[PDB]
Parts: sequence; structure tokens; C-alpha cells
Amino acid sequence: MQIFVKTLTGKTITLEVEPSDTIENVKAKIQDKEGIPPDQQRLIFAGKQLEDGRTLSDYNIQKESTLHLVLRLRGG
Amino acid sequence: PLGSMALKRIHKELNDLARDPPAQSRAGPVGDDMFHWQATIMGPNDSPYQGGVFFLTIHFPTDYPFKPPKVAFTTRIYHPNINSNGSIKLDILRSQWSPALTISKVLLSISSLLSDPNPDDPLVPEIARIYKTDREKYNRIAREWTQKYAM
Repeated sequence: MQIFVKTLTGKTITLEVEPSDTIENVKAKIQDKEGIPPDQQRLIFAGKQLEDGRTLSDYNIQKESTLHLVLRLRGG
Repeated sequence: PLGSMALKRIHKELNDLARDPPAQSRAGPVGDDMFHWQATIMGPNDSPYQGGVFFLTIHFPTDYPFKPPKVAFTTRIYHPNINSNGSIKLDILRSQWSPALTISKVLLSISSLLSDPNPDDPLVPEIARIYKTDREKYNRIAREWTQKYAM
């Protein structure tokens, strides 16, 4: 399925994913498209930050959902 | 040269603190240099830092209040958002600074940070993980460090 990830600029990043994809895997896809390391990504859906070891399905993130991406510097 | 307005703002904030002194922090200059303050905060009640007394160092930039003050602990503290150099991962000291914020409000937010850690955005990943998976152990070690270093 397809999901959308919006940055603070308003840029939408379109990703191909499955419900069983871990948050870490979604971040890896983000890194492939934008060059941003996973540890430096904060992914947010419906106001809740998404934990790396959890999955899209864990948060009930269904097809065509919009996630928000905030960046941190290396080391946090 | 830049710095005159910043000095005026610094004076205003000192005036604010004198008119409405907080109960659990103190802050101000410690010499001729008004751009360098010492701060002293109590760890919040209903936290493992309760009763601890922590020192901070504050350096105002010449373009204050456009840019935030630099604020760091000088007392060692065990906390997912504060590292061994005393740097503090707090939104309002970095990308979310507003010139409308004051030192008194910064000290309040640092208090809130101590009472409610943010393991979503750690400076110390090892500590954030302990906070998430074993709160009792986090609390014990935070208190041990408070006893050792904040007294």
C-alpha cells in the first residue's frame, strides 16, 4: 500500500509499504528517497511518535495515511 | 555594535525575576559580564530529582532575544534528555525558541522536563530505553545520582 510522509516544509514523500513494515523499515525507505539517517527521523501519526521496533499496523496506519516527519541532529 | 538591545532585554528579565521570584530556582549574573548567568534549580517534587540542587550556566548571545540563551547543567544528572556535558534537549532552546520566552519560563520548562522525561527525543539512548521498559530502575538510578551529585 501507499502512505504519505509530510515534512515541516510541506513536502510530501510517497512510500510503498505494508502493514507489517516496522517503523525502522519505513525510515529506511525515507533514507533511500531523501538521504536522511533513521536515527535522525521522528515519525508522527495522529500526534503520536512512532517507535522504531513497532509496525505500521501497531498504530492502525492504513492505506493513504499521512505521517509527519521531524528531523533531529545526529546524537539527538 | 550589536549587543545593546540584548543587554536591555537581559536587564528586563532580571527585573522580571526580582518582581516575581520563583520558589524553586534562582538565576542571575555573577560579575561585570551580564551575558553570563549562573542558575540554581531544585529538582521537582514527585520526581527522582526531588530535593536535589542543580547548577546551570547560561550564556546569552549578542543577538538575544532573536536567538536562544545557551543553557547547560554544571551538576551531573541522569536523564535521557541531558548528556554528560550538561547539554539539554529542549525544543525551546533550539528550533522552537520564541523571543517572547524568558529565562524564568526556560527554568520552568527544564523543571517540566525533569518531572516528565521525553524518551522520544533522547540525548542518551541507553537511559531513554531504561525509562521506557523499567521505570522503577530509572527512578532508582536517577535518585542515586541526585544523592551523589546534587547535594
